[PDB]
Amino acid sequence: SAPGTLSPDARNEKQPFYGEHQAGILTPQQAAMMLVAFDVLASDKADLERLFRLLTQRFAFLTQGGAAPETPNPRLPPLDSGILGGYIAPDNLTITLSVGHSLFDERFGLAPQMPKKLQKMTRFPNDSLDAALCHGDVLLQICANTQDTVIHALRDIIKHTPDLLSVRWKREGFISDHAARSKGKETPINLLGFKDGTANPDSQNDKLMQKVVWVTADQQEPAWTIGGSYQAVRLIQFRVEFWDRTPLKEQQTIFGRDKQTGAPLGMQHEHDVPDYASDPEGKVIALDSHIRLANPRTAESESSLMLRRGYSYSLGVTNSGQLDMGLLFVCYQHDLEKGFLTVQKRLNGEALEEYVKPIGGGYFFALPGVKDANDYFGSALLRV
Amino acid sequence: SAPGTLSPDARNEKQPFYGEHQAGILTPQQAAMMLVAFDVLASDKADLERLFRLLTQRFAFLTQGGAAPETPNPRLPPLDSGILGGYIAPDNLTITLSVGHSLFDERFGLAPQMPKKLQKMTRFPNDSLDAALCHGDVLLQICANTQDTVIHALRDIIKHTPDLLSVRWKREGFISDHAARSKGKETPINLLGFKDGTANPDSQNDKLMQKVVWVTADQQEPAWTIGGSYQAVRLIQFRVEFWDRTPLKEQQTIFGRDKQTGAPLGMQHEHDVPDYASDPEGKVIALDSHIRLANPRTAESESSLMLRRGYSYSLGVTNSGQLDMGLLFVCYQHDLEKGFLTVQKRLNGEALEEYVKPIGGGYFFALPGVKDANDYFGSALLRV
Ligand SMILES: C=CC1=C(C)c2cc3[nH]c(cc4nc(cc5[nH]c(cc1n2)c(C)c5C=C)C(C)=C4CCC(=O)O)c(CCC(=O)O)c3C
Ligand SMILES: C=CC1=C(C)c2cc3[nH]c(cc4nc(cc5[nH]c(cc1n2)c(C)c5C=C)C(C)=C4CCC(=O)O)c(CCC(=O)O)c3C
Repeated sequence: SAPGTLSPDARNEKQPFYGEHQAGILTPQQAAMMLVAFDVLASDKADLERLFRLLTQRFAFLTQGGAAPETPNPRLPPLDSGILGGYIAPDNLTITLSVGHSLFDERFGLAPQMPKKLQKMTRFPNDSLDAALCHGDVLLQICANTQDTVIHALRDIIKHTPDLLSVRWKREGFISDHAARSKGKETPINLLGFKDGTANPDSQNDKLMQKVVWVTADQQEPAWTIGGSYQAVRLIQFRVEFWDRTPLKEQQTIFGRDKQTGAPLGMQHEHDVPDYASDPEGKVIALDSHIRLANPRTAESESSLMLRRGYSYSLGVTNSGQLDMGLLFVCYQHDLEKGFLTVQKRLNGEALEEYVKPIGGGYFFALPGVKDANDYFGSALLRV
Repeated sequence: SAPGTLSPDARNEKQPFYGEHQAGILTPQQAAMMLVAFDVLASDKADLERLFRLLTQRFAFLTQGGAAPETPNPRLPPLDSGILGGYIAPDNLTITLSVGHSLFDERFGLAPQMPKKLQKMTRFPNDSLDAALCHGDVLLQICANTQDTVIHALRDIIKHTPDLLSVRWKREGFISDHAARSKGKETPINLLGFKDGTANPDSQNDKLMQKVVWVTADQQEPAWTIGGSYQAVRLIQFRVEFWDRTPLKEQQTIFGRDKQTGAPLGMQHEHDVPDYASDPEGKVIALDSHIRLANPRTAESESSLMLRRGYSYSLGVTNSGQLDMGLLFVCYQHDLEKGFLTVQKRLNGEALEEYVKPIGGGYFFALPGVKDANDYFGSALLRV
């Protein structure tokens, strides 16, 4: 049921930017999203500092809204792109900034300060990673009720960083409109026609999130990272035509769930947790299945939970002529190897692989929240 | 302005599939669009008819809505993709079938029935056309309140035609959210921050549309074309970053209109018609400006009429590193030569070319309407 969904009709609804934590992690999913990675063009630590301050300014403004910055002298470029009209509605916009492995190289001398488990994403067996769609110094996750707002945000940012950022890759996604407008009641349905994110940790549970998502002082981590979160992002293609030609029974054996209800097979309700003990040969829920491999339920690596916050995407055609569509997968963890790396390892060889093809994304660390208007992104990181 | 807009929240809204004309032409603009071109895999006229009859039935079902076709034998593929859940809501869906020049080749014996002005699109001076994004035997223009309904319909059509259609190219589009909710009280804003649609002819105006948009009996066309319409589709990239860093005065000089109000420069209202004769030097509205070149409004310029129904698009990043965003331009006209072909010939060398780049699209003839449940696409074209 977590993190929930937020209604696309709330043009004046605001999400808090300032906080202990960044919005857009625990925040219920907005209808539209953009994942955009950048290469940082900062000369030195001081320039990186200038960028993060500037990002703070822009994010505070856009996420809360206000009248479009007008342009008193027409010899100058417009201060706003104008694609939203004369007023910049906040439209439930959240902007979540996160940093890549590559940012702690020799450029800004932040190597000693790198998060412990942060690393460059390397391939898993079913992957066909496209280098054009991988990594980046920073990633921005931009969510709002509407695609218009999201894009307006991207362009405000670009207009403000021409010598600080260069767009690396970018993908836009959505969640199924029904589940978006039902407001947390209903799970988003993916483009394979199955419900996505049923088994998520209660995101309203501020105490479980401290265990699952947030970095806490107890972990073998650099002090600045506290209140942040390891972010794993995977760009996943679906073989859609082929899928729709595949028996429903087979579709259900692959996921291990009923397609209409989202309940594990042989159980009644969507959120029913199975006992795999009773099904040693996986006659009901295959040992193959997506749900089953995703957790042996051994208790010791139930400690391996993660919050998932994915989005459908639909683009054009693939290089081979098939429909280019699937999943923008995003999950947040207190620990990257304990989270995503453990689970995907666990999932290698799953029957779903015949139908999905990971092609991009990477690992990033989502910074601590900006506490208020005198704080900024990486204020903790750049000090120390 | 015309043709108006429809709000994206209305899942139980219906557009009439059947009638004298196809919907998705005069219909006010829904918030989401897909243009998808197919190659035809039918080998003879018999199979073409089989396809045309089959698209009639699929389109009638999708556009009116209904419970998803249940799959009683799950050893078969699901009869529905399930990405909409149990109910296929109408969601203002319209699906408009058009046929390309190539359909009228030696395959189907249709060469003598070809629309007088139908031709393969060939480049204009500023084009950078991509083979992969051009032409097609048939084009579908699939519009609805939501992206979900549009994709669902595509996948339904694909599932049912594996021996008859192969996807050629596909782009998804959208119109600006604020204007989505105004229901026509606002013209859509394009991704350059300017209003797109202002001077469109009155789409509710019955008699005007008979002159401007529909093929009628007085024009020298094959009978089967009556009530159909010529359709030009241009896939157009915007150089968005360069634009956003261009002076407002020059942005406004290039269009010939005030960005904030949309009014022709030197006038106060959006729909004001400028009289160019009072400004022969073009000191108020530039001579190479989009409004002036397109629309001199002279003697021979009352026949160049077309109806524009364009959508914004945003994908990822071009090979060269720029945001891939632009316009899915579609227009309708009673005669392609007198409409689009004349108008673009006038636009050649306009100042806006620096900022836009046609890369795909095509010319197609949108069929006459399916009269009722006993009629089918192409009945009159396939008859004698
Ligand atoms: C390959 C394409 C993928 C699809 C179509 C997908 C979607 C799903 N993921 C699900 C559950 C899940 N998938 C999971 C691991 C992952 N799955 C991933 C990739 C995909 N994830 C990635 C990447 C994962 C992380 C490593 C986990 C951990 C669950 C939670 C279910 C459980 O048993 O706790 C479910 C079923 C509903 C639910 O939440 O139980 C769907 C439909
Ligand atoms: C090149 C990229 C294009 C952009 C940025 C564009 C956008 C616009 N097109 C406009 C009008 C128009 N554009 C028009 C022909 C075309 N326009 C085309 C492509 C574009 N059209 C193509 C291709 C055309 C076919 C020849 C016409 C005919 C009008 C209506 C004349 C007018 O008053 O602007 C207007 C002015 C307000 C309005 O909607 O009347 C904008 C902002």
